Amino acid sequence: PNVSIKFQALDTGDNVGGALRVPGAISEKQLEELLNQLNGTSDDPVPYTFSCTIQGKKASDPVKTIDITDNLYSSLIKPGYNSTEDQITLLYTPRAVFKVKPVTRSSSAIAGHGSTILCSAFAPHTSSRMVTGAGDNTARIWDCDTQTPMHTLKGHYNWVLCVSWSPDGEVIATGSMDNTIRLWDPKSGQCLGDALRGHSKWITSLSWEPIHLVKPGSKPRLASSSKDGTIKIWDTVSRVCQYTMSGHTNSVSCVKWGGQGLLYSGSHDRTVRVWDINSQGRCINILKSHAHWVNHLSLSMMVTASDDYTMFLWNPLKSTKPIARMTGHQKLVNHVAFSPDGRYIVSASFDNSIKLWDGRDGKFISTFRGHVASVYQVAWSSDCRLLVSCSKDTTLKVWDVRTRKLSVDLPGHKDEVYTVDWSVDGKRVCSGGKDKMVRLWTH
Amino acid sequence: AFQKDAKSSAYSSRFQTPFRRRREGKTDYYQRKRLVTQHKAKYNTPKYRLVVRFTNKDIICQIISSTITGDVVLAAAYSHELPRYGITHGLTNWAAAYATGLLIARRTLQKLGFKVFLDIGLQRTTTGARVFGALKGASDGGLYVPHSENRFPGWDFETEEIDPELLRSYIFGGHVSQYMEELADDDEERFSELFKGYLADDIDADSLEDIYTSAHEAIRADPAFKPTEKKFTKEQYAAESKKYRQTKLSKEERAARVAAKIAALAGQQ
Repeated sequence: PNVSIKFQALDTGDNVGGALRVPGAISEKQLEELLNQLNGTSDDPVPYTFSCTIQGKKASDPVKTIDITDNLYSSLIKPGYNSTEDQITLLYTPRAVFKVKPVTRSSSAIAGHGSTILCSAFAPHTSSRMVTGAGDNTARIWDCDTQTPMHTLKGHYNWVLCVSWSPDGEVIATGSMDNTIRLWDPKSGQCLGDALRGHSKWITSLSWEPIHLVKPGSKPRLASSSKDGTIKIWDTVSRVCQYTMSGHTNSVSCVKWGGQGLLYSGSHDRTVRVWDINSQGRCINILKSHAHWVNHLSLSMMVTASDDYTMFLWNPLKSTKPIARMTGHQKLVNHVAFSPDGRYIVSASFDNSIKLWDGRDGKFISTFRGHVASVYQVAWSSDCRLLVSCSKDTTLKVWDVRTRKLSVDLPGHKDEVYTVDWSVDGKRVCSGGKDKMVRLWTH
Repeated sequence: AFQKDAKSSAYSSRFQTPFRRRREGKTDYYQRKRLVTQHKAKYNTPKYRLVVRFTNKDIICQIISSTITGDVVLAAAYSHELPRYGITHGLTNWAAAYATGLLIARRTLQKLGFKVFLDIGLQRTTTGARVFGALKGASDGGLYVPHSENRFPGWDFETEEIDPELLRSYIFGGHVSQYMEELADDDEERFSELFKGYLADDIDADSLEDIYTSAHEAIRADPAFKPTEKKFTKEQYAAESKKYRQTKLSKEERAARVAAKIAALAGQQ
């Protein structure tokens, strides 16, 4: 008994072709070793990960990877198709990296911002720095390691609604009700002198392209969205307003940039606008669809989550027509994590459920259940592998992406977790409740 | 000793000696029982203690487990390794305890691809003690070491509250620099006596936090434990050591010594 294999690439990335035959007895670990040899990537710690054979709505589970190939060949899900039963179909994509020994004493808490609110940033990787923003009108830079406050940035006239952090970690940006954004030096805790005026109303959201790949003529910029209904693109180094994007009737709740060339905005006027930031200031496309206010955005694909609890996926860059309408959540989806990550989207909703979606297919991979109340934030913590979600039920749970099963849950008596940031090593949670403390878990 | 003290046959005959490790004042068997013994239905599942011990100026962290033949070291780190990571002074302070503890966690947790309990030994549990420094480092390091916060410095007595601005300050040697500051303009008599080496290597205060801050980085970067090079073998150390160890006797030699003695001490000078 042998298998014929047919592998076709999924997503932009590696390409290879040629069927290859391997014996039937072989395990998944052996199948990848044969495939990777062909691909020309080595048999190093590179996992090379599989997804299979499109379908699995049925009575049964469909086609898991790890099942031995002779067993799959007989019975994929059905016995297969007419065109299978002869081949096995593999979609191959990297990530992903391992962390070993978990550990566990209770997280250090760092008290701060009295009873306050809204933003969190953790510079992933080397950066130990965590930045919390609050209605208290200040921001605080903290050490993930020490869990002591490095500094508090006390420039703003009022409440800080949003922030952006550069991977260097050296620059911090904030948006306040005072209607200005400020650029700060996280180490010094010194205002850049960067006070950016121009917005009339509160600066609700911002996305920053920390570094610009393109020639120095173009520099790093931050885009901001405001209640005023407009967005502005700012030069971090020289605090100037390069362009203003007008055209939104209602407040701009969410924006994505870093596109370095594409500005994506979601507003209360139930519209999603795609923009050409550079000297033009013109909105090339307006995505119409959402019955209600657009709360969240992801920009690979363009994905919008609305109050009308629908999520729309938008096709390639010029056409402006919707790929698919994802339904199923009951209420407002607070946040979604979408990326080039295999075109996989994870959405957190008020409905207290979280869903994993295949943006290409439109299929719902799975829904995570078990949280009591609305889901405030999420991250694909481990990677493709793990999803981390936070809720009112004071819980940050770790879930298995593949199974959609719940592995374990973090918090007890407290109030709630507003948001989370996750690094490979640790999790930072901003919590609120009567007695407050931000939590830093290490593993 | 004292003539009317002294010990009867009968005292000695019925004396029950305590263990040995107790006679040595080194083992609290009562606490050891409870640290070591495992749930009977988790069978051969070893119960690993993180042992933290302070000598007159070296810190010891071993991860240890038990066996009816003897205990068993999994991992060991000593604060005297810390020169390896850019730490040269005050290595029995709260921050060297933290550092060493982080070195212990990172090292073992490495060679493993982990739950563990604090063996404080005979240390008092005072709030701010540095045994608990070890603990923080092993815990910030990645181990699951079950513990509470009320023995870390900057624990408010008269309220259930931790000031972590303070506890950070200890991890990094902040109380040492602040003394080192304070001594730079109220007394340089003493500042040259203690804090001597800091002059001798030009490390004045303010930097102290960076030394440790990057001792941390250095550690996670390469925890894998360098044994000393050695210089002289097993055999030599042995041989030169036997130059200084008296060796017993034969009954025959002892026999002569008495016979010899009754030759002297006795037959009328």
